Amino acid sequence: MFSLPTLTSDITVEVNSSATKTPFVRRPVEPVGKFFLQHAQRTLRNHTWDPDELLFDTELADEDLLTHDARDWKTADLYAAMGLSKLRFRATESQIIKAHRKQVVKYHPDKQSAAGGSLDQDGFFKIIQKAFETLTDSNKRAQYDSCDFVADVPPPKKGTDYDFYEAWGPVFEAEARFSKKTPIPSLGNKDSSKKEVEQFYAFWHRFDSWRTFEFLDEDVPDDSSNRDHKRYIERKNKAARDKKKTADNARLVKLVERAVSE
Amino acid sequence: MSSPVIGITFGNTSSSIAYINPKNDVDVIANPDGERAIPSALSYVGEDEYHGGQALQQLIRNPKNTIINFRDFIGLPFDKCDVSKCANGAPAVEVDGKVGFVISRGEGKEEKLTVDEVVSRHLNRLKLAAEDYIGSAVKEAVLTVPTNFSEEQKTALKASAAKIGLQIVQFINEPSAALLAHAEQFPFEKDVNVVVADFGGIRSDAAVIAVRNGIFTILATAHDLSLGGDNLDTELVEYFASEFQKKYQANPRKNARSLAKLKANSSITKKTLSNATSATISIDSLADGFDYHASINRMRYELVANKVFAQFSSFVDSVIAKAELDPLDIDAVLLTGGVSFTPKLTTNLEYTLPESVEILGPQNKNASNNPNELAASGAALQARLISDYDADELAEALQPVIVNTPHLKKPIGLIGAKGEFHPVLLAETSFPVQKKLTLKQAKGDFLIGVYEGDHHIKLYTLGTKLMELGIKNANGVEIIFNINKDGALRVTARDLKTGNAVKGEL
Repeated sequence: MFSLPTLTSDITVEVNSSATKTPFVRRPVEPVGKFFLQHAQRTLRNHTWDPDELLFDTELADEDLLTHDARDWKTADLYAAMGLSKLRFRATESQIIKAHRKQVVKYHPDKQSAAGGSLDQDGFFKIIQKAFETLTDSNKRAQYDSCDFVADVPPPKKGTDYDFYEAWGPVFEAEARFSKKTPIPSLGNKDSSKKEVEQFYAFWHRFDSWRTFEFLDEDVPDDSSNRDHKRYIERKNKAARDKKKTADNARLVKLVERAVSE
Repeated sequence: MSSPVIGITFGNTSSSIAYINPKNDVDVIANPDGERAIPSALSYVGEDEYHGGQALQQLIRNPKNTIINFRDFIGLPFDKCDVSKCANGAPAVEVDGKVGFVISRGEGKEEKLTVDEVVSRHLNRLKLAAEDYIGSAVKEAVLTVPTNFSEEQKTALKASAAKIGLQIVQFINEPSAALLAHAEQFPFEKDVNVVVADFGGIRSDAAVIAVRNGIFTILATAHDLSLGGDNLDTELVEYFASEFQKKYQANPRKNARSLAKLKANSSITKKTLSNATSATISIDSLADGFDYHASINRMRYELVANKVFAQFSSFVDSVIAKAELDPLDIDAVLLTGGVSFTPKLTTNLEYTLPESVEILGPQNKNASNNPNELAASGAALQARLISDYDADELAEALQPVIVNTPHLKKPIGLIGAKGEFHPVLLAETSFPVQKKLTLKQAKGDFLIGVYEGDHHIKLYTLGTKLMELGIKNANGVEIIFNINKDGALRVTARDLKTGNAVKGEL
């Protein structure tokens, strides 16, 4: 690991000829390894098999998500992958199953082989595969709902002219999904009573967020580690969790404190 | 429930059995005599038959009816076989166009045994030792061979195992088989190039393996049928002759039985001095009615064996030049075999190579296992993966259209600050493949250089330009090289914070 040339010419132009197979060589390898038994399996096995469907994405909303890696999947948005970019977190469990059954026949790898598509779409299929078990788990979906920054609507811009109930309108439901407390007080209108305003901001001042950050773990405990290495990762992973918990809580406090003055 | 499947490493000097327990780990099956690496020897005392180190005991007493080193005579006729290798054991004769052996059973009757008969009855109790430990019958096994056995030998091993009822379901090469258990116990943090070293008693095997995303491939292999632990043993045989003839004025070389018991007691010191600093020898009735007592340390042993050990490091050097590599490039040297237990052979390899090569051996604090065992434990790992498969699926997985992956001969990568070449996707890489490099400290505007690379005896020289990409005002970037099944090189450069990504295509 070393430094970069860091040049200011900044060209994005390919200048050479097309990629030939003259630096490509083709002697066989030995049938050994767990990754031999999967690399063969893609060309051996390749196993793959209403009002609610009107809420889905008809076409893939993120076209760049198709080319994204199966290994780099944590930065990938699974709701755009599942076809739930409109609803995201509020989709039901049976809706995820029906969305999974739609996308399995649209991007069938044998049909992708029938349509002449490359194996890069099969890398997007491994996104489609493990999104299902992540979103049917009560914990893992809620962990993915805890990091959904796309659904995180920002507060409106300072210095602009806007209606207070219309611009801060959709804002406070973005954290109301993180409320541990039920019922959810509403913002109301201009004719709201003073007691309802006091019952509003006390709910937001004593707010209870269940948002966790295990999905933001860059280092995960491997099973090949020894006993101290699984402990060493965990204290670092907790250190990421509480820092992002407190900073977002302070952000939520600043979300509380800005709405008082405005 | 299907039949249990076990791994077989069949060797010149030792054979070992591995089996995957219901706890999903490797367990070594031992013999009834308690020794894990069962020796490859058969001795007949009348009608009775002995195997293992028990059969090696009658070699000093009944050498004409004790067989040894019968791996290199299988599948090929006698004229291509060196008879003087088993000149200490039973004579090898001409039987049915292949190699056979003359034995003596009870009452002096002569039976003429084929080498095909030898492997079957050797695997008869390799079957028995495995099924007694596990408690259930075995019918199939994965057999590890050196890569210089051709297909006509593999059918003969398949036929001779079918004489007793063993189905050799797959053949795998020993450098490929031994490395997998090291990779399972100690996975590599990066894709590396490694050398498997199999130093047996009578032959030495070295092969260069590129570890590329879990795919194990041959660059070049080397074999020496004359370099091995026998040369370690025979050097001590003339050594123990030296103090014996000066002290007691007798020649132990001129008697075959005296030389055999000297060869037998010298064979123990190769194992004994691998763990201790000294070893002692007490032989009753060596030659001319004389006993012998002496103690031999490590250092005088290493002073004796420095000629042979230099040849062992020279055998490492030739297989690197055969694949045309530089020992700076190679990442590790993996060791297997009973010779690899010797700590002198460990120390020669950091001296004759750069310090960046980590020698994987018994002395290693971070990645060590048993060199006599590491071949068989990889075979059980391949046995567990294929245990879900019928014969039709695995034979279709064995097809040359599938087992042949195209690779990439000339490596690609990133250009450095001083124009040096930093490879991302290295040499010898199969495709499709995608790798991620996190340039977290990258601040400002960057030009990303994608070039082919040329390697010479080692610094990387910048070669043919592939593409160029640039990022503006970036604060942390990731560089991704993506190659599909069609050989098209696509490069993705993504800003780590803003998400601004520039894509290059070729």
